[PDB]
Amino acid sequence: YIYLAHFECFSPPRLATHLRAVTTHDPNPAASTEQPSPLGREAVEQFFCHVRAQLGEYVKHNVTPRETVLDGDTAKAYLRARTYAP
Amino acid sequence: TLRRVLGLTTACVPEEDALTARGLMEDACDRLILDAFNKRLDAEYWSVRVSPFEASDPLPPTAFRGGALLDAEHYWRRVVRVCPGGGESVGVPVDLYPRPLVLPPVDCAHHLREILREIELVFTGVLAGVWGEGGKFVYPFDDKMSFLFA
Amino acid sequence: VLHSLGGDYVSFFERKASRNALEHFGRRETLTEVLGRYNVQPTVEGFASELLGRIVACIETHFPEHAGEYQAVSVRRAVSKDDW
Amino acid sequence: QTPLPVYRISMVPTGQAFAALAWDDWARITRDARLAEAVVSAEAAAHPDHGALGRRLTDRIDAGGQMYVNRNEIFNG
Repeated sequence: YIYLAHFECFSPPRLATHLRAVTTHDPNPAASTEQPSPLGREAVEQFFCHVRAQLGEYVKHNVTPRETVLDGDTAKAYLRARTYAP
Repeated sequence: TLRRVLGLTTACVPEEDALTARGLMEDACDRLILDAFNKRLDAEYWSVRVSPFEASDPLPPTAFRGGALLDAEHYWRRVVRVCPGGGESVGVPVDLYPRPLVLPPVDCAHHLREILREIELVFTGVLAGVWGEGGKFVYPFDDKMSFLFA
Repeated sequence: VLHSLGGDYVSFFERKASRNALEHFGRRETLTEVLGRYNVQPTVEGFASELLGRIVACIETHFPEHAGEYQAVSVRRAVSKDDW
Repeated sequence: QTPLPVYRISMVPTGQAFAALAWDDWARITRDARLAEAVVSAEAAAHPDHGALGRRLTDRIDAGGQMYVNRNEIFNG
């Protein structure tokens, strides 16, 4: 988590976008071409809000379940075959 | 399965028929592997006749002790792949041991794979022959229904 | 029968980190795909045959005090993990 | 009748004694912590709550020879 989060917020692509969002094309503050930076909003949108949510949604996200349904005599068969004898 | 799948001549776009056919083929595979469990201990049933020309499993040093049973082997060698211990699959020449046989559980995770291989060959032929081609019917044996035996 | 719950890398942290690895570092092709390049459709003993000669040549140079021991051996497939 | 449990017994000074059993005297092993129906039921009567019934009910509690001293059930995949 700690390495993933530090990457997901401060990766080279995200950093490049941020520094291009603060680059100016004029010194006059009222005529500045700098625009709002997408760093934190993008980081929160993908990694952080989702991790705050998983904080039982965690099970739903990380379950990948495989439950095979066996009805009939095969259920009785699977029971004795794979459980300590009665 | 083929009798049921060519009974789907009900008027439909070819694309729909491919899916309602593949579903039935997967269901037939399911009903076959389910019935395979109820005969997991019949080693003679899970036996393959190897010819003296085909590559064969190596003879265990105790199959040379069948007495008046080694004489019956003239053409075919009936072999069943059992799984002693773990990981290792070893072949047992079925007709060179006295009966009733006592064996480790039969490695149905090997015979059923080959039976399923030829079933998918037939099913890929029919799927790509009646309706549009491009579909290799594969049954996820290793994931869906592998647990039953291994 | 719940017989599988994904694995060790189904955690959101694990699934996100793995996806970022491909984007930033590259795709590490699986064992089967790599073996397929050397005409192996898992058959593995087929390549293990020719590999035995190179391995024996290595041992009878770097580890010679047991040299004449693997001149005639047969590769017996024992363990099969998807990367081992 | 199979399948069967397989246990591991640590002895003194050492020695992992494996033991596969088809049946065993578990009534004797759990006899010390077996509370009679009269006892358990009585405690509840004179004592309400499910955070104090349990409090009282808890407060009221050779390889062959080592079998009933140390067992470790072994996972069978």
